[PDB]
Amino acid sequence: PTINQLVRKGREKVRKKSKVPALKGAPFRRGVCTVVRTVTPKKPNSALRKVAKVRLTSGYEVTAYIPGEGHNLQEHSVVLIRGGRVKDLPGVRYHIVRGVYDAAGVKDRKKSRSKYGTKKPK
Amino acid sequence: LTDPIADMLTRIRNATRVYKESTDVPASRFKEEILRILAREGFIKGYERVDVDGKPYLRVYLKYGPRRQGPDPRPEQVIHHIRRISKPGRRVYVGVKEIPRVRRGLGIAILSTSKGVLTDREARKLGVGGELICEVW
Amino acid sequence: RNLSALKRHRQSLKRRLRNKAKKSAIKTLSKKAIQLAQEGKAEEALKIMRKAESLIDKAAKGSTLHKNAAARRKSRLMRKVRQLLEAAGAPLIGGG
Amino acid sequence: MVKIRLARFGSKHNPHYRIVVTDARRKRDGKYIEKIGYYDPRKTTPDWLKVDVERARYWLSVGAQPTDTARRLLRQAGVFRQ
Amino acid sequence: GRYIGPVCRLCRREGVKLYLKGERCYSPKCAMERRPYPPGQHGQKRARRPSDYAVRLREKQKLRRIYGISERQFRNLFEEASKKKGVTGSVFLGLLESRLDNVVYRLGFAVSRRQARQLVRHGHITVNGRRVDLPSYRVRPGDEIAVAEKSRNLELIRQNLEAMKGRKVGPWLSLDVEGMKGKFLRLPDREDLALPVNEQLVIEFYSR
Amino acid sequence: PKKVLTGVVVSDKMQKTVTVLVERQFPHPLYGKVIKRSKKYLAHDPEEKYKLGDVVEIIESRPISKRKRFRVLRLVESGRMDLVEKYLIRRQNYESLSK
RNA sequence: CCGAGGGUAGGGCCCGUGACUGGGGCGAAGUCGUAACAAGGUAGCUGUACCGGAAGGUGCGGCUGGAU
RNA sequence: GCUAAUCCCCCAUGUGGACCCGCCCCUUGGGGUGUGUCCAAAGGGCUUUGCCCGCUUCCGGAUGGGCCCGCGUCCCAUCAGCUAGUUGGUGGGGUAAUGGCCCACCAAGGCGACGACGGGUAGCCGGUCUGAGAGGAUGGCCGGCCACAGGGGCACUGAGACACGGGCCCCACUCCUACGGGAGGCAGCAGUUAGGAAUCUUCCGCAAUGGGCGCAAGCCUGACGGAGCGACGCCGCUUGGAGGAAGAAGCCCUUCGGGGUGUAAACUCCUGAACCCGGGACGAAACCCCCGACGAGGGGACUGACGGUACCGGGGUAAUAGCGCCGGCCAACUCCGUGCCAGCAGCCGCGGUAAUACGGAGGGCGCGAGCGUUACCCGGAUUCACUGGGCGUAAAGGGCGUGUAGGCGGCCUGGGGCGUCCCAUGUGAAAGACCACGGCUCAACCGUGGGGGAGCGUGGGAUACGCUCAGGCUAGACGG
Ligand code: SF4
Ligand SMILES: [Mg+2]
Ligand SMILES: [Mg+2]
Ligand SMILES: [Mg+2]
Ligand SMILES: [Mg+2]
Ligand SMILES: [Mg+2]
Ligand SMILES: [Mg+2]
Ligand SMILES: [Mg+2]
Ligand SMILES: [Mg+2]
Ligand SMILES: [Mg+2]
Ligand SMILES: [Mg+2]
Ligand SMILES: [Mg+2]
Ligand SMILES: [Mg+2]
Ligand SMILES: [Mg+2]
Ligand SMILES: [Mg+2]
Ligand SMILES: [Mg+2]
Ligand SMILES: [Mg+2]
Ligand SMILES: [Mg+2]
Ligand SMILES: [Mg+2]
Ligand SMILES: [Mg+2]
Ligand SMILES: [Mg+2]
Ligand SMILES: [Mg+2]
Ligand SMILES: [Mg+2]
Ligand SMILES: [Mg+2]
Ligand SMILES: [Mg+2]
Ligand SMILES: [Mg+2]
Ligand SMILES: [Mg+2]
Ligand SMILES: [Mg+2]
Ligand SMILES: [Mg+2]
Ligand SMILES: [Mg+2]
Ligand SMILES: [Mg+2]
Ligand SMILES: [Mg+2]
Ligand SMILES: [Mg+2]
Ligand SMILES: [Mg+2]
Ligand SMILES: [Mg+2]
Ligand SMILES: [Mg+2]
Ligand SMILES: [Mg+2]
Ligand SMILES: [Mg+2]
Ligand SMILES: [Mg+2]
Ligand SMILES: [Mg+2]
Ligand SMILES: [Mg+2]
Ligand SMILES: [Mg+2]
Ligand SMILES: [Mg+2]
Ligand SMILES: [Mg+2]
Ligand SMILES: [Mg+2]
Ligand SMILES: [Mg+2]
Ligand SMILES: [Mg+2]
Ligand SMILES: [Mg+2]
Ligand SMILES: [Mg+2]
Ligand SMILES: [Mg+2]
Ligand SMILES: [Mg+2]
Ligand SMILES: [Mg+2]
Ligand SMILES: [Mg+2]
Ligand SMILES: [Mg+2]
Ligand SMILES: [Mg+2]
Ligand SMILES: [Mg+2]
Ligand SMILES: [Mg+2]
Ligand SMILES: [Mg+2]
Ligand SMILES: [Mg+2]
Ligand SMILES: [Mg+2]
Ligand SMILES: [Mg+2]
Ligand SMILES: [Mg+2]
Ligand SMILES: [Mg+2]
Ligand SMILES: [Mg+2]
Ligand SMILES: [Mg+2]
Ligand SMILES: [Mg+2]
Ligand SMILES: [Mg+2]
Ligand SMILES: [Mg+2]
Ligand SMILES: [Mg+2]
Ligand SMILES: [Mg+2]
Ligand SMILES: [Mg+2]
Ligand SMILES: [Mg+2]
Ligand SMILES: [Mg+2]
Ligand SMILES: [Mg+2]
Ligand SMILES: [Mg+2]
Ligand SMILES: [Mg+2]
Ligand SMILES: [Mg+2]
Ligand SMILES: [Mg+2]
Ligand SMILES: [Mg+2]
Ligand SMILES: [Mg+2]
Ligand SMILES: [Mg+2]
Ligand SMILES: [Mg+2]
Ligand SMILES: [Mg+2]
Ligand SMILES: [Mg+2]
Ligand SMILES: [Mg+2]
Ligand SMILES: [Mg+2]
Ligand SMILES: [Mg+2]
Ligand SMILES: [Mg+2]
Ligand SMILES: [Mg+2]
Ligand SMILES: [Mg+2]
Ligand SMILES: [Mg+2]
Ligand SMILES: [Mg+2]
Ligand SMILES: [Mg+2]
Ligand SMILES: [Mg+2]
Ligand SMILES: [Mg+2]
Ligand SMILES: [Mg+2]
Ligand SMILES: [Mg+2]
Ligand SMILES: [Mg+2]
Ligand SMILES: [Mg+2]
Ligand SMILES: [Mg+2]
Ligand SMILES: [Mg+2]
Ligand SMILES: [Mg+2]
Ligand SMILES: [Mg+2]
Ligand SMILES: [Mg+2]
Ligand SMILES: [Mg+2]
Ligand SMILES: [Mg+2]
Ligand SMILES: [Mg+2]
Ligand SMILES: [Mg+2]
Ligand SMILES: [Mg+2]
Ligand SMILES: [Mg+2]
Ligand SMILES: [Mg+2]
Ligand SMILES: [Mg+2]
Ligand SMILES: [Mg+2]
Ligand SMILES: [Mg+2]
Ligand SMILES: [Mg+2]
Ligand SMILES: [Mg+2]
Repeated sequence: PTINQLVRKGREKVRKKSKVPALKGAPFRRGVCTVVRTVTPKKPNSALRKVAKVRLTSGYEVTAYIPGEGHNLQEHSVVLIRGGRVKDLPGVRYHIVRGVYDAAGVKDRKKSRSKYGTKKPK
Repeated sequence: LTDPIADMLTRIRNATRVYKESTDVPASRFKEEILRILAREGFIKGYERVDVDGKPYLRVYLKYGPRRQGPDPRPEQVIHHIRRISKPGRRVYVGVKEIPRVRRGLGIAILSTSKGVLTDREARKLGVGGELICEVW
Repeated sequence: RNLSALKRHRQSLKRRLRNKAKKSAIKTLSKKAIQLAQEGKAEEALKIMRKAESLIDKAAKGSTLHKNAAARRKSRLMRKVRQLLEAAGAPLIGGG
Repeated sequence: MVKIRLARFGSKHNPHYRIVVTDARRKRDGKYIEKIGYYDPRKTTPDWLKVDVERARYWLSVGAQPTDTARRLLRQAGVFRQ
Repeated sequence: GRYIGPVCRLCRREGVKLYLKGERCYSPKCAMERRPYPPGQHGQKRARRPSDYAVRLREKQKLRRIYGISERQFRNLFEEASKKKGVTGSVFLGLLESRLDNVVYRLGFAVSRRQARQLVRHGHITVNGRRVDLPSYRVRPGDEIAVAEKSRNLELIRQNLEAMKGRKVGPWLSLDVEGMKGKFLRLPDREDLALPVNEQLVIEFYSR
Repeated sequence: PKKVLTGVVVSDKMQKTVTVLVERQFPHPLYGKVIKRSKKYLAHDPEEKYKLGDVVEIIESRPISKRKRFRVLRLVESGRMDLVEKYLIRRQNYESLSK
């Protein structure tokens, strides 16, 4: 545009839409599981991925992924959640943090234990 | 015609790009002082106040480098680059401390100060700023 | 549960009365001088206006009136009394 | 009242004062009117005290009141020596 | 803290002898003489063309591992040198060499910088008569690094100083042997320190 | 010092008060261009002697009314109904800007 | 007199929610046909209008970003 | 019902000050003078015809404020019209003082596309983070200003408050009670609870610095100086140093020859984090007292929470390592297990019986009392482009005129000097940032000194360019 148009209108600063609205500004949000079930993934992947619908303290109900091999989550399980989608489960925007509240860590895990919330084994 | 100063710089650019020996710009005292700088710094051979069908003009005599060898014989320009800085739609004025160095010294910035039209070196040697008219190399 | 603040309050109520009493009397005599001067009665107007002026400056002695406030009341008092008598004239006594 | 006193700067267990003039109602280390010296109670420098007496005597003139251990240090610089 | 594990694997990984042990670094049982290939299962397999990131990471890991310094302290020194007016490459090496634990090693009080650090950290060193047990101390020109006289009757420091008798130190140094004291002349140059390192490649690694 | 501004009187329909339109220029602080801006000052005319279209000077003054902090300093020029129309034409155009 | 507020009455804006309803996005492993891309088997697209289970068709006028 | 005073009041005195009116100077209510009128007070203690602490009136200073003005200060125009104390006038009231601040009357004004009004969000700045700069983001800690003190309203006292730990009232809530009635306000310091992903000791001392009161001694001070807990951040430090095999065992790989972990371990010598014992601060010398003179000056003394701490000396034990990652971007590869399953994933993508991509292992890479993850800000993003982008077919020319505001505008001369340029000068607090030096053994941290900037106020100067005013021209434009 001309310089006069810029004096008249300016340049538009565009805001960044959060990909984690349910957290409401927080790094984590506590919640309660409602549905604990498996969901199948989008093409071209095939699986039975473990998900929980979580009713949050931020006033939201959201689906969150349960990472690692095996879990112990059921209806009324109290979980903590963090940001992070599953490229491949549309709608899943968050992850349950293993080793917090009622989420058990992964049993027998050895590599990458801080994720998956597993204590060092003797 | 909204900007005779940029029209003249543009008359020169279109002319040098097709290696004409001279081109006529309609005359004015503020232009003479501008061409006065281009000749004294060697970007042009000079000029003379001529008259086209009864109207006062300026005939600007261009200079180029030596004929070149290879596929493209066209000689290198002496005025590689000339463009308007301050314009009717946006005036540009600098103080002496913020005058620029065109092309790391190898270029000239033409200014209009209240000591007349000067180069960036002349304006820095007189400690005055002004309107940054254009830049040449 | 207590304070020397209790002391400070009991004193503010005693000072409150002294301030209000003085300003009461000043107001009354000010308009009394003004009203007398309206029908002036110049000797009696200026007589009272002198008593209003004393109570004003006695107020501004302590923490009841400020200098400029006392000075302001005095000005408009004398300004009103003179320009009232001057509707009939002529001032017997002073000032001024 | 204007006062000449010691605004503590420095850091913990390392006090460094600026002998300073400010309104008495200021907080210790708040905006001061002007600085007229520094003070190092530990004496760990070739001049752990300094005083602009040309100014320190002016503030005493217009009625600044020095603190006790400020006057003690304004004395060691000779603002009182007649 | 500092690195503590095997130090020959460092040389073998960097493809260059880093003189990190003292006198076995000159024996024929130095690992570089016997196996001059990287450590681990695949050491003897044919290398692939390293990326420019690889090249620059390696040169930086060389210069670092040489001084046995943490990446944290290494990077702060580089950032100090980078602000400083003048050529950053020189100043970086200059600041590195100005570390007490490094000078103590240069003076031959210890065979290795590791040994120097356990010397300095144990107070067996003084600077201008002041006992200093800090490996990070920035020795300045005109200083004086002696052995703690209350340690001068110590086997290791004597045997070390014996082999330094008449031995040259860098131009930027001077060693009063027999008196167990040295002096920091000025901060050295790229010329004085021929390190098996193109330090310009370290400027480039940190500009990324 | 007391601020002094120049401008034209755009209304005088008030008792002892005239409205002085005052203009100023400055480079736009990001796009450089020189831009114009104007503002109206309620000016104390204690002699009702300044008239529509007069160019005057006003000087910052002890407050007179709610919006009056300037008295007229001196006349600068008279008969500038050309400037007064530019102000009026615009205000008239505002009716064509509604819904 | 003014006056916190309370009461009566009527407006304006915003948010949450609602039997039911409209279409949308995604899923993909289904049913129907095959509208577009080739002259895509009626050249295509288009504003509008009327119509048809659906893609879409037809009328009127326009474009070529249409093969031969 | 009694009584005291530095309590209140009355009278005198009037240096002086206050007000009215006149005159001079001045110029918004600044200074001066003339008549009249009006207004002062408080004593106490000593070493007692002299001191000190006080009290009264006035001028001045200094400091701290109030009020006013120019300029700057976020998102939505799917908020476009707003306004009756509204805008101005006169007169009054009110104040320390200007003002519709308040009131009465008079007039019909005031504001808005240069965004009024309305909706949303936000305490603002010094600075802070980022960035090549321009810019973007932010305002926690420290410093300055503002606002608030359960929600509201209000005034009183006072130099100053419409007062966090003062008063009155209304409301919401809570508690005590002898059931008649009463009380309360942690957004002070700790501490409890609730909420939350999440944020500390119901610690010590007034020794220092600072504040209030006091002639002084001194008293009070959750300001403060310190100690406590949290890897929350940065900085420093340790878990050892040297020697030590063509190279133990174990584990991994293997073409079964061998290769790897690996000088790594063991082992040898050497040093000696911790812990033990002895000594032990700086921070603190003023106020005070003596002489002098209660001054100048010189002497003398009391006093340390931290702390028996740092630190010094002597002794003295080899004395925690963990986390992420190894398809590509991106530095680090093999074996097994699994077989589109279980799983991984920031993007591209891995997995369907020989997976460097899943799970473990061996090995490797990267960091290290940390390492990762999640969230958010700036950068990479010249991807809102001022520096520094575009619109035939990629997203992008309004269907076409006409024209309002606005933006922009030909040749020559002169006047003014608005923009613009230069010089001087004031301001641009302190901290921070930056260069240097110095102090804690280094650093972090901190001290001392140095260099400026924009921006705005004032004074002086310049006139090419833009602007303005005046005169002239004909090349644009318009008419014949
Ligand atoms: S012995 Fe050789 S490989 Fe080992 S540390 Fe010394 S120089 Fe490096
Ligand atoms: Mg797949
Ligand atoms: Mg819940
Ligand atoms: Mg359960
Ligand atoms: Mg891991
Ligand atoms: Mg993984
Ligand atoms: Mg430009
Ligand atoms: Mg009391
Ligand atoms: Mg009465
Ligand atoms: Mg008084
Ligand atoms: Mg009062
Ligand atoms: Mg070497
Ligand atoms: Mg450099
Ligand atoms: Mg050498
Ligand atoms: Mg070397
Ligand atoms: Mg960089
Ligand atoms: Mg008025
Ligand atoms: Mg009401
Ligand atoms: Mg009501
Ligand atoms: Mg009520
Ligand atoms: Mg539905
Ligand atoms: Mg068809
Ligand atoms: Mg078909
Ligand atoms: Mg077809
Ligand atoms: Mg059709
Ligand atoms: Mg139908
Ligand atoms: Mg049908
Ligand atoms: Mg049909
Ligand atoms: Mg057709
Ligand atoms: Mg057509
Ligand atoms: Mg075609
Ligand atoms: Mg008297
Ligand atoms: Mg008035
Ligand atoms: Mg007041
Ligand atoms: Mg009002
Ligand atoms: Mg009225
Ligand atoms: Mg009316
Ligand atoms: Mg405006
Ligand atoms: Mg707008
Ligand atoms: Mg709000
Ligand atoms: Mg808010
Ligand atoms: Mg950039
Ligand atoms: Mg903010
Ligand atoms: Mg914050
Ligand atoms: Mg703050
Ligand atoms: Mg409130
Ligand atoms: Mg309140
Ligand atoms: Mg509360
Ligand atoms: Mg309340
Ligand atoms: Mg208040
Ligand atoms: Mg209070
Ligand atoms: Mg309180
Ligand atoms: Mg209160
Ligand atoms: Mg009770
Ligand atoms: Mg009780
Ligand atoms: Mg009872
Ligand atoms: Mg009661
Ligand atoms: Mg309580
Ligand atoms: Mg609290
Ligand atoms: Mg607490
Ligand atoms: Mg809690
Ligand atoms: Mg909770
Ligand atoms: Mg604390
Ligand atoms: Mg104290
Ligand atoms: Mg004290
Ligand atoms: Mg006292
Ligand atoms: Mg006592
Ligand atoms: Mg107390
Ligand atoms: Mg206490
Ligand atoms: Mg504290
Ligand atoms: Mg401590
Ligand atoms: Mg720590
Ligand atoms: Mg071997
Ligand atoms: Mg083996
Ligand atoms: Mg073997
Ligand atoms: Mg060893
Ligand atoms: Mg020993
Ligand atoms: Mg001491
Ligand atoms: Mg003395
Ligand atoms: Mg004491
Ligand atoms: Mg001891
Ligand atoms: Mg010892
Ligand atoms: Mg020993
Ligand atoms: Mg060992
Ligand atoms: Mg990693
Ligand atoms: Mg693959
Ligand atoms: Mg990387
Ligand atoms: Mg690689
Ligand atoms: Mg299986
Ligand atoms: Mg396969
Ligand atoms: Mg396999
Ligand atoms: Mg991977
Ligand atoms: Mg694997
Ligand atoms: Mg560390
Ligand atoms: Mg971290
Ligand atoms: Mg970004
Ligand atoms: Mg950008
Ligand atoms: Mg641009
Ligand atoms: Mg583009
Ligand atoms: Mg298109
Ligand atoms: Mg068109
Ligand atoms: Mg249209
Ligand atoms: Mg022009
Ligand atoms: Mg124009
Ligand atoms: Mg001129
Ligand atoms: Mg001119
Ligand atoms: Mg000018
Ligand atoms: Mg300046
Ligand atoms: Mg500063
Ligand atoms: Mg130092
Ligand atoms: Mg400084
Ligand atoms: Mg700068
Ligand atoms: Mg100027
Ligand atoms: Mg003309
Ligand atoms: Mg013509
Ligand atoms: Mg014609």
